[PDB]
Amino acid sequence: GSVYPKKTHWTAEITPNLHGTEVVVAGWVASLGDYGRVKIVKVSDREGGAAVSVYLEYGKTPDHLFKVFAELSREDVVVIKGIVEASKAAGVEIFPSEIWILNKA
Amino acid sequence: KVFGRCELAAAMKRHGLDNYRGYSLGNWVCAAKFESNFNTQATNRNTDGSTDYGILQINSRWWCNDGRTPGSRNLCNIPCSALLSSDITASVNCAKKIVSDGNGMNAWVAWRNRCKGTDVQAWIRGCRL
Repeated sequence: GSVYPKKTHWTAEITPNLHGTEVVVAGWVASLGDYGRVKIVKVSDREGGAAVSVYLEYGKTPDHLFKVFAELSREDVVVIKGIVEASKAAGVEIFPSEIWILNKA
Repeated sequence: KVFGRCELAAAMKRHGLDNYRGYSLGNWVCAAKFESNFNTQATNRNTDGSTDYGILQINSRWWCNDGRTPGSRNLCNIPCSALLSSDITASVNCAKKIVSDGNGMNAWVAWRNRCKGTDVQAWIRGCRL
């Protein structure tokens, strides 16, 4: 049986030196971006704090996660599990395996 | 129209893309290379019913209107067919909005996958600008 995971990291703890680490973040949707093949949800857990980027990319991100993305609104309360990926530009983002909506705004 | 590399670099500089939102000219040339292969007429249908249009492959869900995409927002306030002209004005204007949306050039998957973190200035090296 499925159960939403326990938060492992505050959004401010998501740093480039966590590249390759599986994390669970929890908070609210700060913003949404839909550019077609790339979609981005930003999650915050403090006011005036980080807004960590969670990216979805067609052909790489599981298609069921795009269905969850379509349900998302700003201020929704979410739990996201994924792998931290440090920016190639060298700042940080999350490649999700799970997106849970705990409540809609 | 299929632009050559340095031809596009000059056009993009003229249209004010160099350092727009902190992105040097090479980023934009590299993005166009891997999004459209420098082809202004490039169009590609996605599985979600949306289509990507032109030199910078702008998507029909949020950004341009192609009259066939459900949930069209048309934030660039432009027909998608206008993004297929040999003149890049319309694509540049819409690209400027897209890159200002809060995620910088991460809006372009080809830029993320082929340009981001590489020596992008190589794409404008040797060009008369």
